[PDB]
Amino acid sequence: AIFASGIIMDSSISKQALSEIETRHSEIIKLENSIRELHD
Amino acid sequence: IDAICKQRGSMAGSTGVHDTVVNQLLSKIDGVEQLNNILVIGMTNRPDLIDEALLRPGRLEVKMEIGLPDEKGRLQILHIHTA
Amino acid sequence: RQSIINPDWNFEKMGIGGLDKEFSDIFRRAFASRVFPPEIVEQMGCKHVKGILLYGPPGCGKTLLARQIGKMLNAREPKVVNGPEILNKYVGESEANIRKLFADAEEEQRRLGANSGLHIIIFDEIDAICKQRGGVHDTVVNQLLSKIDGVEQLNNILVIGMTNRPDLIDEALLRPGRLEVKMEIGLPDEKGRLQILHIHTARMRGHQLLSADVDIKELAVETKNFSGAELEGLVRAAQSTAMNRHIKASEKAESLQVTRGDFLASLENDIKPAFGTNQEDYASYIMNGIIKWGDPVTRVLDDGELLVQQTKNSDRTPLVSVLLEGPPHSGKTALAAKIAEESNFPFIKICSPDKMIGFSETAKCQAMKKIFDDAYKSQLSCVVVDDIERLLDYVPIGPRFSNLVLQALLVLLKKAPPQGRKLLIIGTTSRKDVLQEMEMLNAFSTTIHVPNIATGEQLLEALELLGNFKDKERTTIAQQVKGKKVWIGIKKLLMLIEMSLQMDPEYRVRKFLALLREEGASP
Amino acid sequence: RMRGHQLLSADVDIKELAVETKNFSGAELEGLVRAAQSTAMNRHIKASTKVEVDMEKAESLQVTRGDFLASLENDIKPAFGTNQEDYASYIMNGIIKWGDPVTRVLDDGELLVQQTKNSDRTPLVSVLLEGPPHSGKTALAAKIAEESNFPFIKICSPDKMIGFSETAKCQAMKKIFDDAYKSQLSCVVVDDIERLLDYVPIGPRFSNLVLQALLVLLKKAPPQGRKLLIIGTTSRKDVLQEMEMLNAFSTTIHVPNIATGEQLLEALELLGNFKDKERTTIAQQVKGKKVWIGIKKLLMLIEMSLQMDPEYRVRKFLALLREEGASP
Amino acid sequence: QMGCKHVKGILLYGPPGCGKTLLARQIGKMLNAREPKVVNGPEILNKYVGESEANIRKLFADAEEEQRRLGANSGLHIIIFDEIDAICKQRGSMAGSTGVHDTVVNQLLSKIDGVEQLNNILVIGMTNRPDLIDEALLRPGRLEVKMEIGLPDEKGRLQILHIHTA
Ligand SMILES: Nc1ncnc2c1ncn2[C@@H]1O[C@H](COP(=O)(O)OP(=O)(O)OP(=O)(O)O)[C@@H](O)[C@H]1O
Ligand SMILES: Nc1ncnc2c1ncn2[C@@H]1O[C@H](COP(=O)(O)OP(=O)(O)OP(=O)(O)O)[C@@H](O)[C@H]1O
Ligand SMILES: Nc1ncnc2c1ncn2[C@@H]1O[C@H](COP(=O)(O)OP(=O)(O)OP(=O)(O)O)[C@@H](O)[C@H]1O
Ligand SMILES: Nc1ncnc2c1ncn2[C@@H]1O[C@H](COP(=O)(O)OP(=O)(O)O)[C@@H](O)[C@H]1O
Repeated sequence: AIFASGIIMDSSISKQALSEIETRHSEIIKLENSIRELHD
Repeated sequence: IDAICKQRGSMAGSTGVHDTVVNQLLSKIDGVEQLNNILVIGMTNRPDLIDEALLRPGRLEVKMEIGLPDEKGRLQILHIHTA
Repeated sequence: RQSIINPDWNFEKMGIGGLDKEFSDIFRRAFASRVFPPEIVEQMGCKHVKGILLYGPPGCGKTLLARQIGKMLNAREPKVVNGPEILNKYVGESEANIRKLFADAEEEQRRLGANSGLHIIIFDEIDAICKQRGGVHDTVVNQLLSKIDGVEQLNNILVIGMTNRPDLIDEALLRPGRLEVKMEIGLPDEKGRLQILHIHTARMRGHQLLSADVDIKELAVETKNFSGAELEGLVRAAQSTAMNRHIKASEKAESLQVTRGDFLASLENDIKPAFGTNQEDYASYIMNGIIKWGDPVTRVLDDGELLVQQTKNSDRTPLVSVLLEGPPHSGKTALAAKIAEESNFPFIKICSPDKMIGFSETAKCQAMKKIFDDAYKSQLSCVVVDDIERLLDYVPIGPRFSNLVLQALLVLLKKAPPQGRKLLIIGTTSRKDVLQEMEMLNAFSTTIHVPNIATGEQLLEALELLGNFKDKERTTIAQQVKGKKVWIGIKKLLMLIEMSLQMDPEYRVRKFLALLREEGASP
Repeated sequence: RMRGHQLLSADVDIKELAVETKNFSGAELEGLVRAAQSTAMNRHIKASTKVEVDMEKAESLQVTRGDFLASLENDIKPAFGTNQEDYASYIMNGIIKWGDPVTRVLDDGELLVQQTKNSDRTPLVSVLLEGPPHSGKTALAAKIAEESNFPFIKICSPDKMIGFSETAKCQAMKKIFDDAYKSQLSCVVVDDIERLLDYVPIGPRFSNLVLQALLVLLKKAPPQGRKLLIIGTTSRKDVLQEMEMLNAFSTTIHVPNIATGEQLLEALELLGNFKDKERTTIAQQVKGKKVWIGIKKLLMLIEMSLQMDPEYRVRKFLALLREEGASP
Repeated sequence: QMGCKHVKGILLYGPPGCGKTLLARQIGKMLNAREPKVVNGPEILNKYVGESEANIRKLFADAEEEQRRLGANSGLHIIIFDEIDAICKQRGSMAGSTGVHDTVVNQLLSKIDGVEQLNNILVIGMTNRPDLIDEALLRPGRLEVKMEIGLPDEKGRLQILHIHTA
């Protein structure tokens, strides 16, 4: 009966997937405003 | 209470969780902070398996042994169960 | 609904011979109710069989039969469990693997009901998982038992089991409603050999590659107690020999042919049956032939064949025994081996204590039991036992010996073989009195005595037959030996002659006489 | 259900089958019925070419008692019942009446069997059969067991315990005796007791654990409402008496050897081997003497002598008989 | 046209250090075979349940996948074992007296010749105690050729010196 159960350590939360995701989107606002003005 | 509390350093499986659990229970029941509004009641069937460090005075003092009734005990149980 | 049996299936193409009765019984018991018009079967309200078990000695056509049965039915492709490939380490994995096999059958049964198709499951080496109950092998057997027949019913499954040791298999798994159709596959008799050779030499004949001088009847009659695998091995070796000869001889194709010589060479040199006669043992135990130096040899030889013919012909005595005893260095093992060889039986074995150097009692017992079990699966046999006192480990101090081995030998000397078969056990020893004291001479049916050289004339005749000394020297010894008697064994005489022969060319006789005088003892 | 649609013949009696099958578990009856139905159905199918079903005789399909008998004899084999193979392997050469002692032994066995069925104060009785070697005392025990007619009959012999350690033998005996306690009647035969202990004159030596387990198992009454019979065979009686083992047994029966010329001549005539002309000489030789030989030894001697030439059998047989002699 | 299957393995038994592995490598290099998979006997054994069988099974996946993909037009593969006798021993017969390494033998027997047929494999075994090998692993279906390599005679020593000094 040699056997042993196992314990788990989740990683689905990365504290480094919040920096780039937020910084990336913060720059498209100016482009969207500029294109809206251009279309008007 | 005998399923989760046992003499630490005895399991041959994933003891890495049982020892932590028993240590946490010992620390919380009576640690650095003094509590005066907590009451703990425990049942079991194997008195000699409980961890020795958990049965010292201050943590679990009152110990009771319940046995088979005697003749008057039976003459009272039957009367209670037929009112 | 399409029938279960493929419309293009036929027995002649199955390529299996020598198992007509077993296949007929299997068809009668298992698939008989799956071919009758369903409307009739519905009225009877009867459930189909749910398992089949096949067992027997290695190499006789088990896996082949299971594969043919699997590919005969028009059911979906069968599953395969190659040995114990369902084991695992984490707590709760073997049971999941076992349960995952029956999922599709249950799903199909739930979806369709009484119109579901057939499913097939093939187990290989079942005895490595399903062992008798009473945490490494007792939580797979329970899962299998519950799944095979549990609270919910199934009628679209078929389990085929295979094993070499049917005894170790659990008992609760061999009852009606479970794997109950048990069959045994055994060495094939002559008709089976002819059928197998015809099957295995069919394609080549169609292309006119077989020579005209080879007769399959002679090959069938000559090979005794072969198993199908051995016949296939024989044919392949002959073909390879012929091809190698052709290539090494010299584009040169279209002339290649298989001749009787190749078959004879392959049979003589390449194939060695497991339940047949081996000449290496006889060569090793008879290292100097046999020389007729007197009447006793002829008497023993004329007594042995009488017992052989008694065991071969009678019917009320399926078991016979005999014990050869005499003074040490008298040549008992050689005579026993010669008697066994002259029997012409199809299964001869010799059990000696020189293959068990350092073995414990519980290993000698196992070896003897295995030898006897092997001898019990042939229509004729002959087992020789030599140096009984060395098997028992007897020493005058004490006395000391092994009780377990003695009890096993005593029990094995009275257990008759299955009905219809025969056996013959020959035994030797050099210490009769000790055997009598242990109360062992009462189990043997007869005893024989081999005497030592007791007269000068026999010694002179033996010397003549050996051909070592010349007429002048022969007379020289005769002048001194004919005046009295001698007592020396044949092996000791050979040893003394060899020792004497190493002296100077002229002083051999004097040293030989001195050695004979020194060795001479009181009759 | 089968009889509902007139699928059962009119020459099958259920009560006869019920009486015939003794101690049949529930699943075995279903197995027998299924096997009989399959065998009956198989009569209309031929498996040698492209499978074709004869759809013309399907209206005359019926189940006959012969099918049931064949399935019972061949297919279904019970586990808590009795099988005829053991009695065919222990009574190989049958039983013949060569004198008075056989009838007396059979009568005593039958008398003992009646008591353990019509008695309430002794629900456990055991007997011991003993005699000289080669006297044929196992065949008589097997015949008594067969004639007992009890539902559950078992034979425990050392032939199946080769190489086993004392612990294995004890746990086999315990298992057998425990299985024997689940019936209203049972007979158990112990064979060659002096070989279940590993006895050897030298020392002497033997297994103490097996002897103790056997001495403790002869005084244990079964559960209330059940009966049991234990028979035992042994060829060395004094040895058993020495270890104080004859107290547990309730009685004893003696099996003698042939001790007269007339008995030997009657046995020879019953066997039917020698002609009358040879019988004249053999009688003229034997009558004026006495003999002491067991039946098995006589059979073996006759078989060994039969292999000689036509005009040498009698002389060699007489020589062998004289060499073996009597040695009372 | 003849329709004859090829041999499925060979066995070489003899004194250690006399040139058995070299011959095994050369035989593979002579038949235009792929890289041979060498496996050491004693290293297969493990203490956990169901680990030796996995190691034994891991050596046949490539052959099976290649056979399935390319059918009968696949090449050839070779597997070489070392001290095979240390993982194959006679199996017990009495109930309750089995060994500790019977599952490995059963798995090997099943893989070598099972329900599914492989015709793109070859097995070479090397051992020193050929009398301890199981009996079911020497029938004409598996390891049907046995050879003995002995200590070399004068000619052998001379040729060896030539080869190693040329
Ligand atoms: N009656 C037969 N007719 C034709 N071939 C046969 C027959 N019996 C055996 N064989 C040969 O048997 C070989 C396959 O052997 P099989 O798979 O039956 O062995 P086995 O009994 O399972 O062996 P083991 O149990 O030792 O693994 C095939 O080459 C087949 O030719
Ligand atoms: N006619 C013969 N009878 C017996 N042995 C013979 C005869 N002629 C030659 N020999 C030689 O006698 C040798 C005796 O060997 P064997 O092992 O049979 O002797 P043994 O006396 O029975 O054995 P042990 O030495 O164990 O008591 C045999 O090797 C055989 O070569
Ligand atoms: N009237 C008879 N009495 C006894 N045996 C008989 C009789 N008629 C025939 N036989 C045969 O005698 C054979 C003797 O075999 P059995 O094993 O009973 O002998 P045993 O002398 O009791 O045994 P053992 O040799 O172990 O001392 C039986 O197989 C039986 O077939
Ligand atoms: N016949 C041979 N020809 C050339 N070298 C040989 C021969 N036999 C052994 N050797 C040498 O012996 C050494 C060991 O060979 P190897 O096969 O590894 O031994 P082992 O059988 O122990 O594995 C190698 O250097 C090899 O070249």
